[PDB]
Amino acid sequence: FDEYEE
Amino acid sequence: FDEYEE
Amino acid sequence: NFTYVSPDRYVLGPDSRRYPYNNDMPLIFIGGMPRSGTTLVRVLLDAHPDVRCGEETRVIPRLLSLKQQWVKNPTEMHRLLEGGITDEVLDAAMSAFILEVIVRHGKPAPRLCNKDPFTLRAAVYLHRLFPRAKFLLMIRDGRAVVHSIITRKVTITGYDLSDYRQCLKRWNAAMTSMYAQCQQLGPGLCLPVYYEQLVLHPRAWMQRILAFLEVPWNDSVLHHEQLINQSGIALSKLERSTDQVIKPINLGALSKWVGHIPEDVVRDMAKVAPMLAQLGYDPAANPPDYGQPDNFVLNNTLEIKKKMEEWQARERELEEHRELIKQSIAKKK
Amino acid sequence: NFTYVSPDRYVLGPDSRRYPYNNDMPLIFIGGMPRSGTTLVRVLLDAHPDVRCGEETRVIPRLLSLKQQWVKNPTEMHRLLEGGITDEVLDAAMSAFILEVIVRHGKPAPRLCNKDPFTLRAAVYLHRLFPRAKFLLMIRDGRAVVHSIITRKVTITGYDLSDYRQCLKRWNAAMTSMYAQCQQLGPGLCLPVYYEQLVLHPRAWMQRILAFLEVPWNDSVLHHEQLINQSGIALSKLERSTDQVIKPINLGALSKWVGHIPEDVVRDMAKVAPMLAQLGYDPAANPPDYGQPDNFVLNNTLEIKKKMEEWQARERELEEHRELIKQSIAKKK
Ligand SMILES: Nc1ncnc2c1ncn2[C@@H]1O[C@H](COP(=O)(O)O)[C@@H](OP(=O)(O)O)[C@H]1O
Ligand SMILES: Nc1ncnc2c1ncn2[C@@H]1O[C@H](COP(=O)(O)O)[C@@H](OP(=O)(O)O)[C@H]1O
Ligand SMILES: [Mg+2]
Ligand SMILES: [Mg+2]
Ligand SMILES: [Mg+2]
Ligand SMILES: [Mg+2]
Repeated sequence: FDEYEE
Repeated sequence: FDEYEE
Repeated sequence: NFTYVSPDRYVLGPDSRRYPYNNDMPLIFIGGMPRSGTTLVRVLLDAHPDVRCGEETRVIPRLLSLKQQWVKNPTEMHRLLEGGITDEVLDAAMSAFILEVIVRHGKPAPRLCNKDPFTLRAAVYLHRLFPRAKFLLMIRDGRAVVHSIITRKVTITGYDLSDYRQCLKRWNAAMTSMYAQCQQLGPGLCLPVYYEQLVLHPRAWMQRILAFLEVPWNDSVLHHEQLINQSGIALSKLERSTDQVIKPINLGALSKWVGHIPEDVVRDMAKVAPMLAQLGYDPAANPPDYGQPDNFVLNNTLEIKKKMEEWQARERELEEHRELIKQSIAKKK
Repeated sequence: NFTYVSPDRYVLGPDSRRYPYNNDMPLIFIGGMPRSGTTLVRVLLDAHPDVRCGEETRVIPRLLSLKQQWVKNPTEMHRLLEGGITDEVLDAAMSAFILEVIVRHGKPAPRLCNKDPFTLRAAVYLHRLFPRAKFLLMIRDGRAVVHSIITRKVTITGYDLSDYRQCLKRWNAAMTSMYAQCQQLGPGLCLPVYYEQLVLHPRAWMQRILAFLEVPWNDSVLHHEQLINQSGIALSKLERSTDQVIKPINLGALSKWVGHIPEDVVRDMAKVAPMLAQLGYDPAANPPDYGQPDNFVLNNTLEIKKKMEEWQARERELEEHRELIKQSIAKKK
């Protein structure tokens, strides 16, 4: 998982 | 999407 | 120390009959491999006046899978913990989502049920969410399950529809997992229901199931085809089992698979699918002797053969109600 | 018809002070692009005695994204409707999940808040779930946002950290969507909060925010660094903004980006990022004149500079705590 996902 | 996902 | 009370939200309908609901309610979860009799057994329960199950929700197993992806990834699990998203928090959110779906997607009833096959991979987690829920795990000969998957082209992520051996190995792994979850919970919480035995002996098996669930016997469960005909059981025209469950319980699908498994897989069957013998299915037998059919189910089977033109009509009307939808989907294009 | 009464679940903090909760409560959702001042503004609201926001939940934006995948796909949309999973059912489930996370992942307060940046892409849908919620959309010069993303190597799905032009096009598309959601809701429901203005004029902008939310003024919002110091505001040591929000509001990040944008992108700025001029940022200015700083924030900025060693100690102790955890992750593997 990235720091954020759109 | 498939009919089922495990 | 923070306490979080959740008073009974409730359903009301005609005559304002109240149906309260919360995580402690005695829910019924049904599952197993797809193509193992799960729709049949949920429809037999729907035929009881006290129980409502309804159609597959799809979103419940998909949310369970997404939750597993979160908690199993170590980086993500640590980010959640440092955001305050403890198991207590995540469990409260998950249970609230799942409960709302179960309650609202169908008519109210004294006992609510859900059937989505692969929920039983998460039965131990669901017992944590819903401590008074009970579980039915359908069991069917893996050779019959895989024959159904391949012949009917049922799409399941990771199942190669051109490969019996690969599908049986997937079946074997899935059932090792689901059977283990069921036995972790133990017999007060999870009842394995054998498809072939339910079909051969419906009155005795439905007695066993209803006693396990603490629901009183009702002969209505032996007339489910009539209750479908007067819209007392909800069915999705897009689910692949709808055209089979509209018939009375019958013998036609016990051993259709025989002679359709490639020779090399038949020779290797005990090694390909060790779960067969573990569950009581002889891997050397083509087919096992599943038992002697009750006269009730022999008679149903004969009557279906007599009314074959009436049943062919309804099968067609279902395929045409399917094409109307597959037109409305290419219209969304 | 069938009606679903959901009475008030509630929270008990110490001294048995009751905190009921349901979908009609006046929630506050904060969002915008990551690296636009979203943690700052939620920490300033946490500093108010009546409001609690807390850390990013991560699961709320992820659930919203998964839900979009379902209802966006025509085949799955049809399967859901045929399973009884109407918008009304799915909204009840989604709202319950989201509300449980917001309520339980932090301490109780008269007004509850959530900040997860990309939830504002779903603001119109969240207004359908939570009709009395209000929304704060952070706005920041896209050049500052992308400079932050790239220099701090913030991972965001689909952002190429080697490419300023690509990241500014992504910023532009995200803000066009989020700003449109905000204006669809309108000024009674969504307030754009401009980062550089909030930093330059914190008393006037916090007054404006608190008026919009219908929360009385409190000077405590101008001392948030002190409340962090005594654990009165919850922070995740794994979020990337923690080492900046521990400081008083200050001027250091307004225009750090200037001179770090490749010349071809500076030339093409107005075409690459047309949302800059739309939102009031001159794409030809490097930097825009964001305005004149209040003496309060000039004084804060001077005092931070005087304590440069005290702050660098805290920023290193933070990376140290980040190090312990990346150990506890290579050990979890
Ligand atoms: N009335 C009925 N009597 C016996 N078996 C039935 C039945 N209705 C459904 N089934 C069987 O249930 C299986 C589908 O299981 P599921 O609902 O878990 O997908 C099908 O197997 P086949 O595909 O081998 O015919 C079907 O024949
Ligand atoms: N006390 C403070 N004063 C001014 N800006 C602050 C601040 N605390 C955080 N910010 C700014 O908020 C930005 C991060 O926003 P978000 O919380 O939306 O990720 C950071 O920008 P930079 O990375 O340009 O320094 C940071 O400097
Ligand atoms: Mg009998
Ligand atoms: Mg008999
Ligand atoms: Mg006031
Ligand atoms: Mg001034």
